[PDB]
Amino acid sequence: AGVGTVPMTDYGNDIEYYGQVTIGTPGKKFNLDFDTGSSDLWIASTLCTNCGSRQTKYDPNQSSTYQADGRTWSISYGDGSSASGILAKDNVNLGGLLIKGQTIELAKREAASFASGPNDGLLGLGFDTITTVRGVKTPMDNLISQGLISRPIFGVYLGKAKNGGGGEYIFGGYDSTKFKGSLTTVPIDNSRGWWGITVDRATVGTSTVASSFDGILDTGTTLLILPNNIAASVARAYGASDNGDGTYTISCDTSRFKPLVFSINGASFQVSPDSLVFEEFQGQCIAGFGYGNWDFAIIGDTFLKNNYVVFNQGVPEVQIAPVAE
Repeated sequence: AGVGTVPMTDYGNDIEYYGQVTIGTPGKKFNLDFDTGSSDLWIASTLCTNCGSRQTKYDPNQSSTYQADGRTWSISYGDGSSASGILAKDNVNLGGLLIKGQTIELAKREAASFASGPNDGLLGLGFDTITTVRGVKTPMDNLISQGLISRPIFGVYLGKAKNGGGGEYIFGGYDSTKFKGSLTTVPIDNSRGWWGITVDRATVGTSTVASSFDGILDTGTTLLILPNNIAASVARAYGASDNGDGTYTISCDTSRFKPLVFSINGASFQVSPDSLVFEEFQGQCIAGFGYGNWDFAIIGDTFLKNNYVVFNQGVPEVQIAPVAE
């Protein structure tokens, strides 16, 4: 693949997407979840006492460029999962771009959800204002300062399991074969460390199910999580029923459903009818949208797998366009 290009693997029915990253010297390949919702780069290590036997573990002794660090780290994600350990320093190769002396976080303990997951850790693509340890420069920070990318951007394509899955991140550029039409520029509010945008309105058919609301572009979240009232409004438009756990039960037959259309900065972006159904279990389908007790929306994979996004950390801003398919 081209320079800075990292092919992604689609896990399950668009649950999450991970890519290979080489760490250390000579180095081992790790499968990391690329998460724009966090800013820590942590991986399972041989110091971990409750990690999965299926995960590839970083071994300090096997890297000639390992450098000890006396600091510890601890992180707790929204979905309740967590991990903790010690910091370290080593080289990280991202799609051919060798970041030297990147601060990496070695897990000594991780939640069962991680031990049973398909990845060996996470690569945080959020802003450095939310790194769990103050003073830690993120991979994007270092790609920029070390001159590995000429433009402070990364293009993101997330495929659909129904179309063969896959996906691809391009650091320092983007691929126009992945989207149709012109890209629309959208300003980003990074005041909270996330890629926050404003959605002007949401419609289903001729019905305006929601007015302007704020949300964050989170590749680390599977569903489109909307604030209580907005989620209920959308649910009524599709006749979905509340499961009482933040998710909805929706008809498995999406042939009759109209797409959920978001109006952003004057352009229309949608969640296709097929994307309205996340998973089917024993004849029952769970909706691609859910609800949380937040005042803002978490715009996850359900939306991203339908729209190509170019993240620009420098401005900051994003450029969006409907995916080609």
